[PDB]
Amino acid sequence: LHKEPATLIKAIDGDTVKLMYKGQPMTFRLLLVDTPEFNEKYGPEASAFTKKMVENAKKIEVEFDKGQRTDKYGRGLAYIYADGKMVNEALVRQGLAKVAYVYKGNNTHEDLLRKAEAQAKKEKLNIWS
Ligand SMILES: Cc1cn([C@H]2C[C@H](OP(=O)(O)O)[C@@H](COP(=O)(O)O)O2)c(=O)[nH]c1=O
Ligand SMILES: [Ca+2]
Repeated sequence: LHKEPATLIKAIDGDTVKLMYKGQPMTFRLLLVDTPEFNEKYGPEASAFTKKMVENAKKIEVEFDKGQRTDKYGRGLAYIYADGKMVNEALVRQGLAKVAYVYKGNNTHEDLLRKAEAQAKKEKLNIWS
C-alpha cells in the first residue's frame, strides 16, 4: 500500500471525513472501524476525536487497500493518516471505535487494529468500560 496526499475539507463524524483528493471533494469512510453515531453513547466523543486529529494535522494522507476504493454510497474507502498517525487505529486504541466491516481484499491492517482493540478492551476504555 501507498500513501497519497489529500486536504481536509471538513470533519463529519467519528468514521467519516470530507477530503479534497486529486482535486475533487470526496467523503471518505474509514476502513475497518465503526464509531457510534453522534446520537449514541461515545458518538460525540468519537466525532470530537476524529475532528481534532484531522484539523490539527499538517499533512493528511489517504491510503487505499487492495480491494474496492468506493462504497455503494459513493464514499471513498481508505486508511486516513494525520501527520503519519493512522486515524482508524487511534480510534480503536482509544476505545472510540470497534473493529468492523472486515471484508477480504480490503483487510491489510486488520491484525494491527485488532491489537489496538485488545488493549482498549483490557484497559476497559470508553466503549469497553
Ligand atoms: C466500512 C465499510 C462500509 N461499507 C458499507 C456497509 C454498510 O452499508 P449497508 O448498511 O447499506 O450494508 C455501510 C455502513 O457504514 P456506516 O457505518 O457509515 O453506516 O457502509 C462498505 O461497503 N464497505 C466498507 O468497507
Ligand atoms: Ca458508524
